[PDB]
Amino acid sequence: ADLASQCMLGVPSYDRPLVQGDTNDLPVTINADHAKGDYPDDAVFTGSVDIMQGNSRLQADEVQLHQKEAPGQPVRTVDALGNVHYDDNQVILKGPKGWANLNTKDTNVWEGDYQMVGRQGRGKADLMKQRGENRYTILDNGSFTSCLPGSDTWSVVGSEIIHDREEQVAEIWNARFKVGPVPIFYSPYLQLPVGDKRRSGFLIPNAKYTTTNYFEFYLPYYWNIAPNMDATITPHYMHRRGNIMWENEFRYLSQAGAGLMELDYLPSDKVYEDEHPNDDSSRRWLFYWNHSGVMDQVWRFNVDYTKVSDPSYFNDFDNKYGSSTDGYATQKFSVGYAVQNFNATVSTKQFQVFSEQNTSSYSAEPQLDVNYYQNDVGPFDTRIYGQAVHFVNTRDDMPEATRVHLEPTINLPLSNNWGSINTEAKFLATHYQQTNLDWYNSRNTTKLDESVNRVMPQFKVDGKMVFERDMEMLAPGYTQTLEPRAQYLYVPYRDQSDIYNYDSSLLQSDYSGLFRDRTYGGLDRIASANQVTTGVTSRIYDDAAVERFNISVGQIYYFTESRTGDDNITWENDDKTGSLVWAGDTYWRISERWGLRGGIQYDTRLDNVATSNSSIEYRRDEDRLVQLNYHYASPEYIQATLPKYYSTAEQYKNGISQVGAVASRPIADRWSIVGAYYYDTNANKQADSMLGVQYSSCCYAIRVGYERKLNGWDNDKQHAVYDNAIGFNIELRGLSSNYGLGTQEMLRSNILPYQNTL
Amino acid sequence: GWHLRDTTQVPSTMKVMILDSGDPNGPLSRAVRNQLRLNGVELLDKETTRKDVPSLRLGKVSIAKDTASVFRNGQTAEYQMIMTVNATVLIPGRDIYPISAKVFRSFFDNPQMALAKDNEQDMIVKEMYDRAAEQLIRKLPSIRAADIRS
Ligand SMILES: CCCCCCCCOCCOCCOCCOCCO
Ligand SMILES: CCCCCCCCOCCOCCOCCOCCO
Ligand SMILES: CCCCCCCCOCCOCCOCCOCCO
Ligand SMILES: CCCCCCCCOCCOCCOCCOCCO
Ligand SMILES: CCCCCCCCOCCOCCOCCOCCO
Ligand SMILES: CCCCCCCCOCCOCCOCCOCCO
Ligand SMILES: CCCCCCCCCCCC[N+](C)(C)[O-]
Ligand SMILES: CCCCCCCCCCCC[N+](C)(C)[O-]
Ligand SMILES: CCCCCCCCCCCC[N+](C)(C)[O-]
Ligand SMILES: CCCCCCCCCCCC[N+](C)(C)[O-]
Repeated sequence: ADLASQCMLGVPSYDRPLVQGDTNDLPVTINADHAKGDYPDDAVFTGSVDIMQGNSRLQADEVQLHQKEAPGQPVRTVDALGNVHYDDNQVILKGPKGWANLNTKDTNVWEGDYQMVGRQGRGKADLMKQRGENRYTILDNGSFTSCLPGSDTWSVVGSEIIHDREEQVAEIWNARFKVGPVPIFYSPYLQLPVGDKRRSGFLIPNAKYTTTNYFEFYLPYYWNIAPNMDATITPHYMHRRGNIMWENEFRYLSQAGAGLMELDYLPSDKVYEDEHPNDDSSRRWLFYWNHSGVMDQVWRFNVDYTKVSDPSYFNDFDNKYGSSTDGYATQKFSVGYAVQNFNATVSTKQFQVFSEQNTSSYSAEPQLDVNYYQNDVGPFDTRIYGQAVHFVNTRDDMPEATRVHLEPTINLPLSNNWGSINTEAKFLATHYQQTNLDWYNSRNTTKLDESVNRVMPQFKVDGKMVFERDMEMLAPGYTQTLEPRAQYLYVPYRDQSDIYNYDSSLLQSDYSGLFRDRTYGGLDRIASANQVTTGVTSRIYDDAAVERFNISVGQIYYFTESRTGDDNITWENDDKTGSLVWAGDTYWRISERWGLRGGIQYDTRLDNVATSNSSIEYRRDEDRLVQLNYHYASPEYIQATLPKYYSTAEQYKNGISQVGAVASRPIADRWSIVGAYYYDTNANKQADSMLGVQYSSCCYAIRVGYERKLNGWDNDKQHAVYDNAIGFNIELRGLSSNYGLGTQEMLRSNILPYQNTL
Repeated sequence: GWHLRDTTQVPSTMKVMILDSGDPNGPLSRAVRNQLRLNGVELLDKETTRKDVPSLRLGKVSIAKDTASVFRNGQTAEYQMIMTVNATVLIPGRDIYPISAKVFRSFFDNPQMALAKDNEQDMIVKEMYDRAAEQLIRKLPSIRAADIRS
């Protein structure tokens, strides 16, 4: 059986009927051998004493009921004098003596022990207490563990332990952490993230060895700051760098939505000091802020923000909010208002570029986007888009701009069961004020103009048909569709060469991409278009009408050349018109556990495939899977879409031919083994390699892992630089719902992470 | 044996429905509402008094951006965007049927064009919502057929 059920074997019971509502006026059953006293105010029971009200069951040798002074409203005090056993749908308590106030719900049990019902955890204390209407559990000289009875694996003890049910956190004074009877850690005061609604067990110290830092260790400290905020402070020692990286994480929930901040700070670095002797400081740091939320269904807030001390940061330090595969850090803020027919968004976009060829980058400071939609005018749908943006460079010698844009659009949609057509007419109107042109214009033949207008109509017409047939020959009840689709697109030529290109990159065209009406993103380059796109998709549906297969192929035929008036693209030939661009795609779900996918993009101007991808996957479940995949990008494609130096530089110019394999298998329901290998076939070299092993039990889990990855490039020896890391991690289980074997997390841990392809 | 499709993309019992989610003004809800409208579906409020009306409830999108391939220095060449959507179709009398969409799109990185690349990403994401909506619609006949069978 699976881990979860094995663990549930040791979690007690809860028999007896579950009562809904309160316990207040519910009947009270009392069995004993004797009742002395005046019953309502003073009662002393005895022998075999058993009491039941609602979900609670008390049992003891002697029980005393009382009432009291402070006239007020009625004061009810209960005492239990031997072999005390308390039982309910939450907890089981046992001890020599007990006390309760039924009005305030405050309770004491002396020299007692507790065990949860319906979930893991148990422990003991000199004094167990309930306070604040069962919000607070207090253990004087207490212990806790999530271990099943009979299992001594680990425990936490303290002179004082206070668990807060609402905040889901325990404070522990004089905490000691124990493995078996042996304490291995002491702390005067600790806070731990512990509660029934917690998604992760509380953290413990761990360690790893790396090529970059040598020996490393971390001491996570949880801090519950206030309601809706918490933090984790993690000193992280890195030996080679001779100092401590102080990692700080802050998490919050607000009305504006949820967020996280990270500030990691390394006061001095020996390695960086040696690589930069003349530099003012060796400190290294990272700040990261992520926020997203939608408030009152209308306001939408977003922050994606990363700033580092220097371009080598992610090559040097752990990849969590960033990666050593990143070419730049993104800094983005946006606020927007959206209702059904309207939205407007203001935003800032800045970038910190890593490599030095040019670290110069354009920013949008700010950008305003507006959309208005009206669907009902006659048979027509209408909309208007508009944008205002201010572009600024990090360099002071580079063009600055303001750009305003208006794009009204009207279309006539028409539909049958078998057919569809849509006609669309649109105007594109853009105005630029460009400044700081002096430096640019002295270095260039083609001049940028201060004032630019670009106005131009667009016409587009789309159509699709769906043909069907039965396939009995394939299998009973199978259906096949044929879906031809065609588009004509016309936009007139406008010479844009006097406009700097700030925001426009060449888009990839996969099958869906073929039908897009733009060659570039952004507004700075809009290609002329006179063209017809044609394609066909075929789909196969099974007896249950589930699509099991599709394939699609299409091309774009150009009646005239696509021109912006500034065309910098280095192609392999002069082809202008005809079918230049082709793309195809396929998906096959072979069985419940098996699938394959592929796509290809081809452009005749490259005399080659632009890019292609392939994958096949077997997956039985989250713990058991195998995947092979392939990615290709041609040297011609690199030379066409990327800056000149990529085409001349060894780490770039060959493009991508990359095979990878990923696999995981579970063992004995407690073990998970996982591996991934990624290989460049041009260079006959490893891109990435990873192995991991995890063992999971009811009260804890242990993962050893390894990764060797490309970390950079050595300009002298002209070869790749690799980083190796190997590490151990121990987590506490039974503190949350997770019975997983950690397969998925491990599959996500490397620089080329796993994605389920079906 | 090809014949023009004689049936509607959306099953007859689904030609009137409730659209519901926690982000009705978001882009996923817009893409879905638009696809339903182009398929000739009448959308009603969840407050409507017309009974026996199926309800499409959209869960929250997940959008991941992963490094798909690296250059020889370990820098990202191609990024992969993955969009996943969970939804349910409640046929008020019978049962609750989960459906999902998954969309992959990719693009090449350009640190010298970062601002441009950011815009490219926006464009791609905006298109993926449309794809997701389409995927969900194409799963409707399987719901209709699964309900008849049981
Ligand atoms: C005199 C009998 C004590 C009444 C038991 C109240 C239990 C209700 O809360 C259960 C959930 O909290 C877990 C309790 O943790 C154990 C320590 O508290 C024991 C109270 O003395
Ligand atoms: C670009 C905009 C990013 C927004 C910055 C984060 C907003 C900071 O939160 C402050 C507002 O939160 C108010 C808290 O309201 C009290 C109740 O909320 C707590 C539970 O949601
Ligand atoms: C950007 C940071 C935004 C963080 C939001 C902070 C807003 C704090 O609001 C908390 C309101 O919640 C009150 C509930 O308090 C629970 C415990 O308090 C009881 C007194 O002990
Ligand atoms: C490589 C395509 C395999 C498709 C098999 C799916 C058919 C569903 O039932 C088959 C059960 O057996 C699984 C296939 O056995 C694995 C050996 O073949 C895979 C070749 O690597
Ligand atoms: C279907 C195959 C997919 C998995 C391939 C993974 C291969 C990666 O392993 C590389 C082995 O290199 C040896 C590593 O050096 C010692 C570290 O190994 C200790 C394991 O934790
Ligand atoms: C030099 C030894 C190579 C043999 C290693 C075993 C096979 C590993 O490579 C398998 C992939 O083969 C390369 C396929 O090339 C992709 C096509 O694009 C390259 C154009 O030249
Ligand atoms: C560009 C060199 C200056 C680096 C100095 C440190 C800048 C970090 C600023 C972090 C604050 C970001 N925030 C939240 C205010 O927007
Ligand atoms: C409503 C606009 C109609 C657009 C259809 C255009 C058909 C073009 C056929 C492909 C090219 C024909 N050609 C030039 C190769 O002979
Ligand atoms: C196929 C484009 C570039 C890939 C490089 C080598 C991989 C060969 C894969 C052949 C499969 C092609 N096809 C059409 C059958 O899918
Ligand atoms: C760490 C202090 C424990 C005090 C006892 C209170 C019982 C809370 C148990 C929390 C565990 C939640 N659980 C079982 C779902 O993981």
